[PDB]
This record gives sequence, structure tokens and C-alpha cells, in this order.
Amino acid sequence: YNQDKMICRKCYARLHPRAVNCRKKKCGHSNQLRPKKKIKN
Amino acid sequence: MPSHKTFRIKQKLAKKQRQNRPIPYWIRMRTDNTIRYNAKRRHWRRTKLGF
Amino acid sequence: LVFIVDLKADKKKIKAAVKKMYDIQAKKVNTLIRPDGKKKAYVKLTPDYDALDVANKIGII
Amino acid sequence: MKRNPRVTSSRRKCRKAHFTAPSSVRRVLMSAALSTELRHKYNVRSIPIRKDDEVQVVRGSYKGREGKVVQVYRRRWVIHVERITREKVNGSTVNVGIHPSKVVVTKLKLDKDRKAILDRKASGRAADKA
Amino acid sequence: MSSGKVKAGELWNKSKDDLTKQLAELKTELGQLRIQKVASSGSKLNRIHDIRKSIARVLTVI
Amino acid sequence: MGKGTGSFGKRRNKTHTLCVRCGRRSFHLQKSTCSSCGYPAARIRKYNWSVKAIRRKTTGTGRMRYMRHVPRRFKSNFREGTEATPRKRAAAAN
RNA sequence: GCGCGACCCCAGGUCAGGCGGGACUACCGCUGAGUUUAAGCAUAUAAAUAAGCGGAGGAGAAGAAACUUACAAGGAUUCCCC
RNA sequence: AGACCGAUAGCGAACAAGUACCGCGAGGGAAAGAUGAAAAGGACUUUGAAAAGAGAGUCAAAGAGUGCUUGAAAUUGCCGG
RNA sequence: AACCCGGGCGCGAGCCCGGGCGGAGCGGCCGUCGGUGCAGAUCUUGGUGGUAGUAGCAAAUAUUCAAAUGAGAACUUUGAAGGCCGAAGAGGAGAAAGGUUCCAUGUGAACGGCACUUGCACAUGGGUAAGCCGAUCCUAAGGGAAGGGGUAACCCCG
RNA sequence: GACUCUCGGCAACGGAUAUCUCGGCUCUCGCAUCGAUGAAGAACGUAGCGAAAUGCGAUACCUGGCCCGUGAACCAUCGAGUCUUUGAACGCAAGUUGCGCCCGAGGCCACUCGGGCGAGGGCACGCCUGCCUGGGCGUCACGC
Repeated sequence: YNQDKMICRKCYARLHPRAVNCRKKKCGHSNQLRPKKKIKN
Repeated sequence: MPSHKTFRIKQKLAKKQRQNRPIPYWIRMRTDNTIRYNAKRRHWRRTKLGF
Repeated sequence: LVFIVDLKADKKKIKAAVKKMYDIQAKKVNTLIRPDGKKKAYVKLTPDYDALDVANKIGII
Repeated sequence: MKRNPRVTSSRRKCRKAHFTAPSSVRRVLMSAALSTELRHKYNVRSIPIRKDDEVQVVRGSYKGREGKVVQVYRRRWVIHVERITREKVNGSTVNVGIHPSKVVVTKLKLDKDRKAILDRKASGRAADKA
Repeated sequence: MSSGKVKAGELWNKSKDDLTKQLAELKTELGQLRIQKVASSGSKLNRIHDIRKSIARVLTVI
Repeated sequence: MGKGTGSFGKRRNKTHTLCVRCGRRSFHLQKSTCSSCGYPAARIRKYNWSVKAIRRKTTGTGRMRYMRHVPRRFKSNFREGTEATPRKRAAAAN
């Protein structure tokens, strides 16, 4: 799948394409996600 | 991902890992003959795993 | 309850096997190959018959 | 080398076969020479021993001692006799294994089936003698 | 009986019906020697060897 | 840039894995061939110009073989005779 | 100017019964090299080897004469000796 | 079975040997035996960073004390001329 | 017997004895066998000396003061002080690959190119839990299974 | 009055020498198959403590056929059984695993119509022999 996972800029914690938000510790709709740009070199 | 998954390599790797254990204090004692340096016992740093 | 099982297990046969031999309904079963070579199975049971007094007659820690 | 149509002579194989010995060959290693009274009742020069027998030490430092056989080991054919012990450095007392060749059987536990063999060997040895 | 068993000749002189109850009883008891492995007793040694044979004898004989 | 020192690190990727037929790391996975037994290949790889060590291995050596030999030594396939039961009995005569 | 049931050739299926495909160390049957030798080399030699391939048995394989022949006789066939 | 070899020899392999190990792989591939008649296989005590050491005990023998028969050479220390 | 040391004979190859050690096998004459004699071969294998207590353990300047614990502390652990890392000359999550290296407890012969109480060394135990993550199902260079036919055949096109 | 040369003593190191030999080498006799009724090759289990080894097989050093009468095994065991899984490997796939479909007696509930459990079996390697199935080829019977 071309979506890969979304990895949070604060915590750096990976949480889905279906989850709206991160939550690794209270990250808690911080919405500070960017997806895996979908594969390189 | 899994952490390369397939059961069929994964089990046999785990068997060699169980097989690489110390000899059991006893077999040194009843015993026939040997400085029982077991010997097919393999290491995380050195030489290299085979199948 | 936590059993070690055979390597040509599943979850349906164990959900049956446990049911026969210990008289309890089991709700889910979770299955692992182990570095043992053996299959480690966690068996979650009905609250109608609790793992504690299921266990006591074949005590386990 | 010398003679008979059979399996075996044979300095490589025989030294190997009897030192590590297979079973009836292990039963043969358990033979101790009879005492003279038994030697003329049961008509034989030697017999396999046993455990409710009684045995006199001829060879060793223990020589002259007599006692009941406690146990015998098949694997390394040796037997332990009661009171034939040496004391270990701690002082615990350990049996000293003895080869049967060293010992002579004074008394046997007769049995009935093993007795029947005794009854068989006596019949055999009458045909060499008379 | 209440004590463990068996001889080869005893199984042979039992019916198909008897020997399977005997096979039944044996797995159950074996199953006990598994929890009794946590105990680690020497009685569970001797017995876990000899029960293994009794199962093999019932399985062959049938 | 070049050879071995950098090229040993590049590497990560796999060709030779275990064969199912012989049990030896030699199966060339994306070229679907074993260079130790042939697999796929109908009959087992034997070459008789790979002489001494290799030939003996390919014969094999881990056999049961005793189990065949004992029949071969018997010849038959029958056994009756059940002697030694209280009377007793009929292995002695009279 | 014609359809139908039946005989007879081919084909597919089907379950049955029966055999075969891989193996054992060499022995045991086609294809088929070179180093080398000929102080070079090309016929020749190494060598119908090795090797590759296929397949058998406890042994194979070969066999009761359109044979030998150089006479005048022998009398299936291997092998040993020469 | 032997005018064979006898542990650098004989098989690569007397033992844990096609083992340990090398190579992506085809394939390659060692070194590896011996206390003692009997384990009697070193109690008890002192010491010590640890091992070990001291003293003593067993045996015909411990420079027979554990890859322990014998114990060359090449070499080291101490020491003697 | 072997070994070590010397004594005697023989030009001599070599023979012999005495002492110690060793602790079971060893000769001589004749007649034969032959894996039958080394200093060497960039000889092989093993061992061993000098080289030497020598080279290396040197460029991010990185620790310092107190203290814990310990038979033992420059390097284990606490605090303070001081820095260094910044698309990662040392942050987070992962693919392959490794293959149990993870956690805990107990050690310390070997390792760590040093110390070590420590450790990714040693030993023993323990941990990985999926209806909703991934495998899995699909199909892409192609590996192709399926005539016929070359090819003994392996094997190869379709 | 150093440190150093040569030889020796005492010891170590080292493992030659000598003997030993649970081994080969070689020669020779004997004997001689194992297979799709799963051999042979390998996997991983299998123990009280199990890493070796050989031995076995999801039944797991197997095993079938405590001392005065049925325990034990290269006693011989010219004796026979399990023989998981891969492996010719044969239902299909495959890095010694997995897979989805069909058929199923007999238990059950509805207890009328139906369902739903369950062992076990099956899912082109090739060829022959017996059975089905369809045209094609020359035709008889038959009405036109």
C-alpha cells in the first residue's frame, strides 16, 4: 500500500493512516504527523 | 511488518539456538572419555550462521 | 490460563481441547511459536468459571 | 590363525570385542572360579555370580576377606562385595570394585531355574570325567 | 487396581473395552505427571518412564 | 567508487538459502535451483568427476539401514512360537 | 433428397486391478576430450580413456552356427592360459 | 588375515570426524590416544585479591596429582667451574 | 627399552660399559625382507629464542570534585559542575540482514587490544500474545505447468 | 667491582624417543539388492537432569514376540511393529510448512421442512487391462 504509516514530528511515534492523530504519550490530537513518503534512495 | 516472519526458516534457527546449550553437568561423570569441550557451540560475535 | 501446546495446533482444536479436559468455556486463544520450538498459547476464559479455581486442582505459578 | 570352522580368532577384534563386551560375552565376565566343595557337588571349575552368593578375595590387599556380593556392574564388569571398601579422604567409605577373576565363590544362592542350569552343567561335566 | 501396572500378558487377556478404559486412565495419570513436573519429584521420574511404556504396550497390543 | 571494501558492505540481499530436498544452504532462490542436490530437478544431482569427499557425501551416511538389514538377514515375514508360560512348557525337552 | 437403433475406427473420463519413476559402493550399456607422445606437428598417440548421459542384476552382458576353414577336422556361449 | 603402519605414520578421520572451521555456492577441511594394581582422584589445619600456597594424608612411585607412562632437542631461570 | 651424564674399543660407519633415571620388554649369530640412514630442497609440521618489555593502545582537546558499593575503583553507579551530538561526525521509528545478542539474577577462567565490582564475556532462569499491524489475495520483468518435436538423455522452444 | 661467553648441575618449558593399541592400510573368503505396500537423502522432536553420541519417531534409546518361577538385549534375538515431517515425494504450494473445496456413519436441536458437530477419504508422474461417453466409416430394418 502506498500509504504507508504516519510518523509524528514531536514524539516521532508511528500511528497509522486511519488514526487521525498521534498518541505515544499525551500527544493526543497534536495532529503532528507526516506520512511515510511512500518508499527511496 | 513482522521481523522477517516465515515459520519454516524461523523454527529451525530457533532449534539450532536451543541445540547451542552447555553440556549437562552429568555426561561428564558416567562417562567414557574426554576433556568434554562439547564443541559445536556457536557465538553471537564470531564465525557465522549456516542453515 | 497459559498452556504450552503442540506445533500442529491451531486455535479451534485448543478451544476444544481445554473445553473437554478442564470443563470451562474459552473465549479467545492467542498463539506463538517460541524459541523453545514449541507453541505457547494464552487461553482467555469465561468469567463464569475463573482461572484461579480452574487452576487450583492442577496448581501452576 | 589356529583352526576350527567358526567366527573369530583374532587379535584386533577379540581385544576390542571383550573389553567393551556385548551381552552374553558380558555374562561370561561375571564368572568366578568355584571353591572346591562346590567344584565337586555341581561338577564345574567356575560359575557366574550373583548377589546373595558369598565370595572370598584371593588376589588383592583385601585377599582373605569373604563377604556377600552387593552388586555387580555389567558395563564395566566389576562387583562390589560387602565390607570391601576403602575410605575416601573425607572419610566416607566407598566400595572397591573387584574383578571376578580375583575372587572365588564360597557359597551360592541356589535358586530353582538358575539351580536347573547348575543341574545342567553337572550333567555336562560327568561326560568329560568318567 | 489402585497401584500402577502393567504386564504384556495382562493386557492381552483383557477385552477391547477394558484396554481402552486402561488407555484412558493412563493419559489422565500421565497428565498429572506433567503438573507434578513442577513439583520435580523422583517418583515422577520413575513413573513418567514406566507409564510411557504402558501406553506403548496398549497401543501396540490393540 | 569500488571493489571489495565498499562492495562487502553493499551486499544486503539474498540468493543462496536453505534447500528443502538436501537441508543445506545452497538453494539459489531467485534462479530456483539447488547447487547441492538439484531442486527443482527430477533425479538427485550426482556428478562422478566430483570425486572423493563430494561423492561420499552424495551417497549419504545417516541411514537407518539396520532396519532393512535385519529383514534381509531374516528372509521371511512370519513369527509364531510363544514358549515359556506355566507348565513350563515346551522349550525344554521332554 | 432424410432421421433412427445396432457393428466397426479414434478420443476423453472414471473407479478398479497391475507395473514402472528414486536409491546402494564398485561391477555391468551410448556419446566422447585434452594435457601427453611422435623430443615440433596436423594423420598417429594419449583413448574408445576420462567425463557426461541412460538403464539392469546379484551378477550382468554373450549363446546353440547363413560358425571355423585353408586341411580336415571341429562343433553354442563366456572366461583363464597362451 | 598380514616380513604392513603404529599416533608428523596408517584412511582426511584410533578420540565428539567429513567433527571444529572456511567459502555466496559448487566445494574445501584440521588438530585432536596412555594417572594408578586399586580412586585409594589430595581429609583436617594455617594462609590468601584471586588462584593458589604451606603443612599433612594415599600409593612401590605424586618430578604417578588430572592433555597425569617415559619426558630428548630448542630454550629460560637459578646456580657451579 | 628409552633418556642424561661420563669410562673403554674401533681411522671409522659404529660397538660396549658404569652412574642416575625409567619401570617393561630386550638382544646376538645365520639366513631374509625393506615405507632402511639427512643440515640443506623460498623443504613440511610442530615447538622455541633474539627481535622487546620494543611498535600500536595520539587530534571530536572530555572530564573534574564529592559520594555509593566493593577483598580491589581513573574508566560500575548517584549528585554537582563542564561540555559534546543537530538530516543526526552520539535524537525517534523501521527494511534487509543477524538469530536471542533482549530482561533478571549469579559470577569472572577467557574477551573487551587496559583496569572491571561492569558488560552485547560466562552460567542459569524468564519474555514475543492480532477479526481490525503485517503475512494472506491479486496481478507486473517473468519461473513457468500443458501438445509437438530437436535432443538417447540432461535439457529447450512453444 | 657491573654484565657477558662456554660447559655442566637443579628445575621448568616442550613433546621427541621407547613401548602399548577399543584404529586403519592391504589382501582374501563369504554374500548380495533396497524401491510408488513411501526406499535411500534430510528435518525436527524424543530423557530425570539432555547440550554429545548413536538409537529411535508427534506411540517417540523405542520396544511387540529389585534379590530363590517372565526384569534385561548387536545374550542370537537369520524377530516383527510404529516409522512425524520433508524427501522419488504423488491433491496443491513450499526458504522440511501451509491450504481452500467436496464427501462423513453416529451423537443434537428444531424434534414437521432443515441445520450442525465428526473419525476418515479425495483434489493430472506415466502406461496397460475392465466400464461409461460422443462422431466418424461402410450398412440392415422402416415410410417417402
